[PDB]
Amino acid sequence: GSSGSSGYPIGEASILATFTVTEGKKKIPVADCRVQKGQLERHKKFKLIRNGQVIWKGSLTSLKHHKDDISVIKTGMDCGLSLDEEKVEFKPGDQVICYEENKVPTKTSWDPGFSGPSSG
Repeated sequence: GSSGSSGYPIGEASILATFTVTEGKKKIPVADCRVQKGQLERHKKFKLIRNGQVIWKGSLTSLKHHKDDISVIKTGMDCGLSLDEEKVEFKPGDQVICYEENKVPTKTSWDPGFSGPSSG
């Protein structure tokens, strides 16, 4: 039916590499993506975009920032997420949009602002 609820993307993450992991015996697939913009919150929903099409849609099952049970992933931070639907597969050419499903904001504020001088 309807693809994507009324809302907005919290942060976009691209998959640089993809691999699998072992836990006890099973083999859980993992996807390494580097937050290019925004952050990833271990709660919201996610989806894997490959070639522009979505393959998996929903919330992750687990998230880790390399030996560190974190919840939020800032920018420039590498983290690996795994989907419950092992069926789904990733690749170094997909996208991970972490949006919120509930409603849509109104956005009532417009004002630019930048800063980044040079030193040394």
